[PDB]
Order: sequence, then C-alpha cells, then structure tokens
Amino acid sequence: MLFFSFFKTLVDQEVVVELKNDIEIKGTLQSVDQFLNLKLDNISSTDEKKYPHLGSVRNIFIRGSTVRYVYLNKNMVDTNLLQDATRREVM
Amino acid sequence: ILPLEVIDKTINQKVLIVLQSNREFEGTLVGFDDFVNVILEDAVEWLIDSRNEKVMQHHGRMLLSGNNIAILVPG
Amino acid sequence: DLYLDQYNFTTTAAIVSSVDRKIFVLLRDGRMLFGVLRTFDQYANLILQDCVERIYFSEENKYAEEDRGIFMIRGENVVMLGEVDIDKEDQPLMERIPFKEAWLTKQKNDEKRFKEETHKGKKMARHGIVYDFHKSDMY
Amino acid sequence: NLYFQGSMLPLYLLTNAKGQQMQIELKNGEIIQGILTNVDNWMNLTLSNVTEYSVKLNEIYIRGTFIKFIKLQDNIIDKVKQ
Amino acid sequence: RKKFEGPREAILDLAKYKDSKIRVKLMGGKLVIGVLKGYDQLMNLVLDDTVEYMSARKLGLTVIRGTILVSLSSA
Amino acid sequence: EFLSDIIGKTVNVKLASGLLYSGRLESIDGFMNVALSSATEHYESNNNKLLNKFNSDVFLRGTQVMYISEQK
Amino acid sequence: PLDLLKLNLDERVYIKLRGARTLVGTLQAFDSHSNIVLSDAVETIYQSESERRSEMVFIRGDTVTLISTP
Ligand SMILES: [Cl-]
Ligand SMILES: [Cl-]
Repeated sequence: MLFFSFFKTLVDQEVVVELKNDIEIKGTLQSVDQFLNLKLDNISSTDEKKYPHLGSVRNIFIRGSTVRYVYLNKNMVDTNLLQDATRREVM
Repeated sequence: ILPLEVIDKTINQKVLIVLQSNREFEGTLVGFDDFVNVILEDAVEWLIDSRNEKVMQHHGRMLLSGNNIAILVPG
Repeated sequence: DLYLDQYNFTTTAAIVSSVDRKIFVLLRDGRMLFGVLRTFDQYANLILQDCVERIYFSEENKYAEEDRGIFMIRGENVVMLGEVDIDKEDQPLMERIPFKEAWLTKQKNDEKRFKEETHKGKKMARHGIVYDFHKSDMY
Repeated sequence: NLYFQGSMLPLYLLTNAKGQQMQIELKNGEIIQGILTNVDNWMNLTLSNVTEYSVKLNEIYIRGTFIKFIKLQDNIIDKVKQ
Repeated sequence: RKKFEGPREAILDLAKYKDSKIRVKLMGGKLVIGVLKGYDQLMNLVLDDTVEYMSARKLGLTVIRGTILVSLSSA
Repeated sequence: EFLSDIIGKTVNVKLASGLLYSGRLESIDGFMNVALSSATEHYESNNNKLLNKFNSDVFLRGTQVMYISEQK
Repeated sequence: PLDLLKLNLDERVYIKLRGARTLVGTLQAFDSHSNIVLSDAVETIYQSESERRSEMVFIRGDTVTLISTP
C-alpha cells in the first residue's frame, strides 16, 4: 500500500502518463485507488491524431494495467522518504 | 475418476505437459501441488507447429509453473 | 494519531461521478465507444445505454457511427473511460463515411498491423528485445 | 435512474435477463448469441439456442473472465425498472 | 415480478453431460474435443481420445485444467 | 520443497518471452521471484547464443517465469 | 529476492521492460509487484537505439522483466 499512499500526495498536480501504447496524456491528477488506476482532469495528449475526442472530455479515468510510466517533476516528492517507506515495507 | 487423482496416479510416470502457447514439455512427473504447479524429471522442451523443434533435454529437475499448463497427458 | 484523507480514493468514487452521464470508453481491442452510463461496479464493469461505436479517421478527416445499444462492458477490457462534454463536442466533429466500410477499412488497416508488428517483433527476442504484441491489445 | 434509484449492479441486470436474448463478444473476437439460461456471481453463464460466430448449438457454458462486453435487449433496462 | 439473484450453473451440468464427447476451448487459442470421463468443482476435467485443434493431433486420457477453460459445448 | 533443495544451485529460469537466463540461485519466494548471480541470457538455449551477461546479481519477476530448472 | 532489491536501493539499477524498452536510473522505491520509482533515469527504446530521460518516473510493475545493476 506504499505506491497507493505515494500518489495521494500527488493529487491535484500536473503529470504525464505514457500508456503501453506509447501514447502520452498530460493532466491534473484527481484520484487513485489501491489498484493504481488513475483519474485525471486537464487533458492534452501528444498524439492528437488517433484520439480526436480527447479534446472534448472533462474526465478520463485510466486502468492501471495499461500504464507503462508516469512522469513527474523531481520537486514532487522526497527520495529519502520513498526510500525510507520502501525499507519499512514487509514485502 | 478424479483429475488430480489421475495426476496422483501419474506420479513417477512419463508425462507430457502442454501449455497454452505452442510449447510442450515432456518428462517424469516428480509431483504437483494444489495450483497444479508441476515438478518434472529429465524434461524435454518442445515448441511445435508437422515439423517439431526440440529445444532442450533438461537434465535434472524443473519447477514448471502451473499458470500456463493447459492439458496434462499421461505418457 | 490518525491520518485523514482529503478525497475519496476508490474506483467507485472516480466512476460514480460519471453516472447517468455520457462517457467515452476505449477498449483493449481499440474500439471507441460512446454512451450514457447506467450502473457500474468496483471492478469497473459497466452498463451503457444508447451505446454508439465510433471509428475515427483523422488521416482523411472522416468518421463513422453505428448504433450499438445497451452493452454490458466487462471492465478488464477497458483502457479508459471519460465523461464527455456537450459543450466542446460539436465543433471538433469531418465528413462521415458509412459504417460498414469503416469496419472493413478498420479490419484491413488494423489487421495489416497485427502481421507487421507480429513479424517485426518476433525478430526482437532472438536479439534480446521484448516486444509482446497480441491480437487483443491494439488500443 | 437505475443506479441511485435502485442501487443497481451490472450483474443484477444480467441476472434478470434470463430467457432474453443476448450477443456476447469474447476476448477472442468470437461472437456468441443465444438465450441466457443461467448466470453466476463470477459472471459465467449458460446459453440456449446458441449460434456461435467469429456452429448452431443447443447449450453452452461461458467463463466470466473471457467475456468482453454483452449486448442485451433494448428493453432490458425498462424491465428492471418496474 | 421476482428479481432474480446470481445462481453451480454447470456444475450440476457437469454431471449431466458426462460420458459424451464435448467441445472445449482454452486460453491461448486452442480447442479440444473428446469423451468426458471425469470432472471436478474447479472445472478441471478428464477427456478421452482428446483431439487438439491448434492455431489436429490425437491424445489419450488427458486432464484439461479448469483454470484455463473458456467455453464448453457438446459436439 | 524443490526450492530449498534448489537454493544455491545453477538453475535455468525461462521467461514468458522465451528469454533463457542461466545463473546460480541465490534466492526465491512464494510469488516465484528469482534471485540469481552472474546470470547470462540466451533466447531459447545457451548454445543458441549469448546476448547478455550480468557480472552482478539479477532479479527476475515471478509472473514471467515459466520454469526453474537445474543445470547439470 | 525482493530484498536483494533493498540492497541496491538508492543506487543505479538496470531494468529490462516488456515493450522493447530498457531503463537506467537511481532506484527510489519498489513494490512487491515491482512498481518502481527512479530518480535521474535514462531509457533505451529499440527500433535502432533511441534514448529519453526524465528526472523521475514511476514504472508500472506490469511491464518489468528483470532488475539488476548496470
Ligand atoms: Cl497499493
Ligand atoms: Cl498495484
């Protein structure tokens, strides 16, 4: 439940999400679930040719499995904290 | 007749293990757990599909994960 | 002691807000899908009413629509779903071709890929590359 | 108003659809249409008067986890409402 | 009008179809016919004179894993 | 447990992509994760070729392995 | 083996992914599922070699094949 807890400190912030597509979506993060499914808000994809409806969409909610990467700024969370939290995790 | 019992019956007997994908494994069934995960002795590795391609003659033991196991074939 | 949460972080919380609204759905096979969302669950299994399947074609600026109906979508097959916007959904939308052609062109265009990708990939592992491409995950 | 009104669940519709006709698409691409004769909490189901596209059959069992989406009768939501 | 709830939809049915040829399709894209001998709750099953269409080959007694099964119909 | 008997030996771990990885088995677990030492990788069999070698420890993700098999 | 990952935490690690991709970064966090965070990472997509780097990325366990040291 570490990565789940991670993101909630990431809610309400801008980020990009590279799908297994190679597709990239940028938006403000609005929610996560322990499934690491992602909900975003201010959409703007890179390949605005294949998905021409991503313009008229208020909300998009993304299934975790589809995800490949999530890209964030360095200033968004603690490397020492992550590392520390990861150490404590049983796993 | 019960499936697992059939596999219980099979133990110590040359067994073929066919996997979802085009790949068969044959050797001696050392035993299997609840998830049907299989342990095999001196296993031959096959990818088929006609002309057959043999990949390895596994000497010793193998833990074959049951996820992929589709059909178990005695002999 | 106790650490409070700002928002309702659950699958249901995210999905519910789109209820009785119009949503988009992207399937793992790449089918676009439009409709009004009726009910759903924690496993994001959805029921859509007035469902409409919509093949796009920005290459040639054309699109198709076919009336789907009431579908129950098993959630594992969804790449993503969104609440549409009847405010910015009329200007963006091209001449529209007849559907039957679309599935035809879509099949040929989408099919030619499977082979090509399945052919250009198979020769990746032998070198040490990982290119897993199935006929069900083409979104 | 099938959700807040009746707190409906996808399963609860497919459960009430017995004896109706439905077109099922499987992760394979196979289209299966028949008459739903029974369904389970995991969403596996039996069908009757099956016609399988891509072999007319009499009964068939399907696994819940290999379903894609199920197309159902247009009136089904209405029927549940009452 | 009674609102039904989720219902062994085939498990009893497993009983019904026995001793007869049946058609089974499995994850991976491979189906197989063959007289059904035994069966269990988890749907694992035993099939005689199994034939495996692939994308045929004869195979004797077999256990198909009911955790990979996809659709079962009579032939 | 095969795994206990198995621990410490030179094993083969095949992955779903069919990429073979041969190594000395430092550790493993219930989700079937596999630690190796000095793992080298071949596409289907060692004879086939070498595409990579690791002079350092390797971690393989349980979901990907189809088998663990002892080299003899 | 999860621990062997603990061992090299905060150090350069090499990740091989399902998607014709391969990555390098300092390792900040990891998950029983192999979801991974990398501070200062660089990646190598094959096609025949290309690269893109970002200060920090979350990696979805689903893709990860193996982890090691560069
Ligand atoms: Cl979690
Ligand atoms: Cl997760």
